[PDB]
Amino acid sequence: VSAEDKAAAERSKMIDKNLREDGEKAAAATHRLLLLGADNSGKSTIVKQMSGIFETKFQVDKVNFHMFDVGAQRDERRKWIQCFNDVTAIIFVVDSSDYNRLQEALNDFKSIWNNRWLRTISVILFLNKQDLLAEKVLAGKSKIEDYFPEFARYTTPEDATPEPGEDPRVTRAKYFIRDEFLRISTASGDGRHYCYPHFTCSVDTENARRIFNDCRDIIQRMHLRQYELL
Amino acid sequence: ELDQLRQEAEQLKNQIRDARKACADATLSQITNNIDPVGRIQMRTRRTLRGHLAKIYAMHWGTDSRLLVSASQDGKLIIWDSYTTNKVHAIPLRSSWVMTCAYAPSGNYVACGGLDNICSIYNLKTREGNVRVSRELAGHTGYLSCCRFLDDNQIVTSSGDTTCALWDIETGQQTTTFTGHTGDVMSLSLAPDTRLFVSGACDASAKLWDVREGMCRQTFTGHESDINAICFFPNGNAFATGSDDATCRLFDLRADQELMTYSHDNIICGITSVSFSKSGRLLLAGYDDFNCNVWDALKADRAGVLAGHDNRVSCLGVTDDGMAVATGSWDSFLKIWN
Amino acid sequence: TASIAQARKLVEQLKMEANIDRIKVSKAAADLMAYCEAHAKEDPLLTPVPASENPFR
Amino acid sequence: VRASLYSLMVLIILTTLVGNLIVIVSISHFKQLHTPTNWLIHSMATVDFLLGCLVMPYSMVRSAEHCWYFGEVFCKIHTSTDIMLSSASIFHLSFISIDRYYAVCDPLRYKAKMNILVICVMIFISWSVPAVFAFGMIFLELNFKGAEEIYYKHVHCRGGCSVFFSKISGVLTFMTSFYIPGSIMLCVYYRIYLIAKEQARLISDANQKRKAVKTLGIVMGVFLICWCPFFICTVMDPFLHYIIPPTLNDVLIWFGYLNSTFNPMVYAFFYPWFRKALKMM
Amino acid sequence: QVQLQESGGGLVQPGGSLRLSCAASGFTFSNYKMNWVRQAPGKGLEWVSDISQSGASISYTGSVKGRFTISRDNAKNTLYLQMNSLKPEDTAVYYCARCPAPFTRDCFDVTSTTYAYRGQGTQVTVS
Ligand SMILES: CCN(CC)C(=O)[C@@H]1C=C2c3cccc4[nH]cc(c34)C[C@H]2N(C)C1
Repeated sequence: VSAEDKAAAERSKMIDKNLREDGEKAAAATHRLLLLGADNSGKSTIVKQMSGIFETKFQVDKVNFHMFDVGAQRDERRKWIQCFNDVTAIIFVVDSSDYNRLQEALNDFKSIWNNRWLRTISVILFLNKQDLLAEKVLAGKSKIEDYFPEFARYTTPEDATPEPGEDPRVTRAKYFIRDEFLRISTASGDGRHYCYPHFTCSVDTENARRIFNDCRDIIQRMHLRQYELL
Repeated sequence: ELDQLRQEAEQLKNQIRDARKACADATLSQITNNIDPVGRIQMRTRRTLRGHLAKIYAMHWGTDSRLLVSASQDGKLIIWDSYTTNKVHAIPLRSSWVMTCAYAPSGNYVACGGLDNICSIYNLKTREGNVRVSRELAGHTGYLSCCRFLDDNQIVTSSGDTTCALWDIETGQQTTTFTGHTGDVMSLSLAPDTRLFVSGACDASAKLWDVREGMCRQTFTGHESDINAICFFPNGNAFATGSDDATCRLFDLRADQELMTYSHDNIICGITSVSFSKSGRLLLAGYDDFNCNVWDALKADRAGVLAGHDNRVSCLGVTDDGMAVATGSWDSFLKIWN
Repeated sequence: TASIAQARKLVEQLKMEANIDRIKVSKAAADLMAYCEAHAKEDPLLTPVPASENPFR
Repeated sequence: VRASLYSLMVLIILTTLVGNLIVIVSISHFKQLHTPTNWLIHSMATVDFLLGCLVMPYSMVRSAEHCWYFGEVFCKIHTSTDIMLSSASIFHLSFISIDRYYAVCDPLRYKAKMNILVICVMIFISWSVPAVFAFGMIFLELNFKGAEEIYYKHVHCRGGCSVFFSKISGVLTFMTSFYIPGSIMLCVYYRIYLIAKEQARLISDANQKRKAVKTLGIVMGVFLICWCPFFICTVMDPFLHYIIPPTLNDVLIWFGYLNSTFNPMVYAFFYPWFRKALKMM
Repeated sequence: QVQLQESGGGLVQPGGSLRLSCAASGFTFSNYKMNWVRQAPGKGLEWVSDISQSGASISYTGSVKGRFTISRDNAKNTLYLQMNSLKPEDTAVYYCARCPAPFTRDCFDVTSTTYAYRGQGTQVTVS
């Protein structure tokens, strides 16, 4: 050996220990999320939370969540979406009132679900703009049946849980959108990931709690599958 | 009107195709049919560099053929010494979404870029002995995919802004901007003389750019799917390209068209990295089906497999002296093969 | 004046690509073969090197 | 017939050694197999390996011959080491069950709660506590305090060197090495089963709009079938005025050894990741 | 070299029937999930229909459900969109676009503004 060789070995050991310590420090109880959606969707206002990629750090119960809103990029997303195949979930945001772009929301979610690298990643679907959707349905100026002919043959699910002071038409419409997304998620779903739907308004503050609970379910199911219990 | 211009462009493409077909005398596959093959090539993992806690997205060998720069999504840019498996450096990256990294030909600088649209250049040889960022090269609209060093002061970056750029490291501005790609430029490789460089994009076309002129010298269109990796031949008169359609394709600059297609029925998984050997006889391609296939660049027949990576292989580089082939996959391990 | 600008830029680039001295594909293949044959001995991967000269024991 | 029983016991100890050695070398060789749970499984396999290389090969000689050939102080050491390593194995089973319980019922704070420090604490307690209780109850005669008088008849009637539990040591050992570790392994492998059943029900019902049983049954049944007969007979041995035959006791202690035989095949070979690691080896 | 030139279209009276045809060159037509997209005047591109590589799967936009029929010819390397019983809103530029990668069930950038793999666009007008 030599003095230079010993110094190199000591430097390597110090670097390795520093890297290991920093990794276990910054990776414990810290989950990363991909906040994805459209401009009309309220993805910038999903979580109440009291230059090429945005960032949002929030915690619920001693668990830190990071959301990466990739906004300063070109509309083509088939390439930089492969960098997010390690997140615990994808915060998909959809504007339920805009039926015009609802179909592109549907097929964007379909592409996210069926992506080769995002197959394991489970989507936490957030159907935002519920106030707008309810106002549209109640007013009746906009018709959902023209933009989705299969709505006529649709009846609200038996196990639906609507708010007591809500209109059956609005409940039927919002659950129709939810079923559309869930059918897309369950048709080709391999069972390694699940879609967790939710109904979000612009004033809801428990979105952090909803994300926490669904990520808890995601990690619990991942652990059960890992241990051969599911 | 625009129909006259469209028709003129169509005639130009037609006559370019006719000229290419006329120049197409005989295929390289026919030329190499006489020579004996390379034979089975077995490469064993001499060294297994561990220390990355997450997926390794890119690497680049040094000119000295000893020090390689590795990048991961954890947020660390670890510089290794393949001879002794010694982490000579470990830079805390500001952005963890780095897609590319490079090592300077002089060995004094290291660059990295990703979804932050910024090429961060790190000064290895500092007076204080600590690594500090030398410049925040901003000016790209999309994510950087592959950046290469011309000198200690000139760097070329391929971004998903459908534009390659030439920067001045001292001034940090756009010395020369290359435009013309319809799709996101995913990788570029520099010619041995550094006068030219080709780039692969998400429009299934690879183009040759003149660094001094700043204009696209010629365009190569033979891919049926997105191009991900590109590397010059040791001549500098040819290059190879990878693509999602699992087909490697070798183009010749002077011939202005492809030569052979390195494809097989079994391979269906896309290509993530392409690199030639020192002599160019071996075309090593890193597929995303968890291993790599060494291709006989002359016979166009597979002549080896580099298996041993658990996850998708993302980067693959060959030393300048051609004494090693360090692969880096998504299983957080960077393996040197020889 | 955007579509016409793109079209004229495209036709100018096509002209600049067309007015080149395209060599024969047989000649290019011969050059590549000659280089591969000439430097076939400086390739440690193609021709395995003894472990004594192999830095990566 | 004795020779045939011996071949069978040789097969048992060989299976113990092979399985546990494979588990320990795999865990210590693959750096991907370096999770805290994997370290706990490695410690379990080390416990079982020592058991099978220290107390099984001589319990085999005792059994089928009913004559301890190796002395008296070595017999005391043998009994002490048997109780320590078996209690250590059962403690390791309980701690792996607790690790699974935390990983399932607290999936977010798992790498935080069950860190390498807590895993090392668990390994240390499952090694030190069993050891100290065992070589104690044996080398300070805490088990003979209840009835050395019965022991006098017992030692003579034993006409050899089998363990003795007067009235309380059998109950204490039963409630220290089996019941308390067993109740914890049943109060977490049943709570988990309820959650793993609910997940398998919601997933199945959502698709329309069982594997947990099998896995928890094998995990909580191998342990039970291998240990509970021996422990219930041993705790009832102070009562019934010691009516158990010695050969039945040998069969029961060998079932206890079969628990350590089957521990690797239940905790490592059963899961796909460790099988993939073995294939890579 | 990858030109998805499409034919057909033009001007038809409302309620008529136009049959768009697409010519695919330079790639294995049986490997890519083909799509049809329209661009209304002064509007973004709107995905119309989608047919799988084998043709077993199929899907349509709700606005054209039952009025458009999509068909592919793997041997002929041609993709068709049977537009019958048209409506005034059908006036748009139709592009024959394929999904970027073969053997994939996802299609990310088909509706992008400057997608690489699409035709120039056959104008369809109804009045
Ligand atoms: C035939 C006589 N021998 C051998 C000397 C025994 O009974 C051993 C004594 C044991 C024993 C006592 C008290 C508490 C315990 N926990 C775990 C065991 C245990 C193991 C158990 N082994 C298996 C048999």
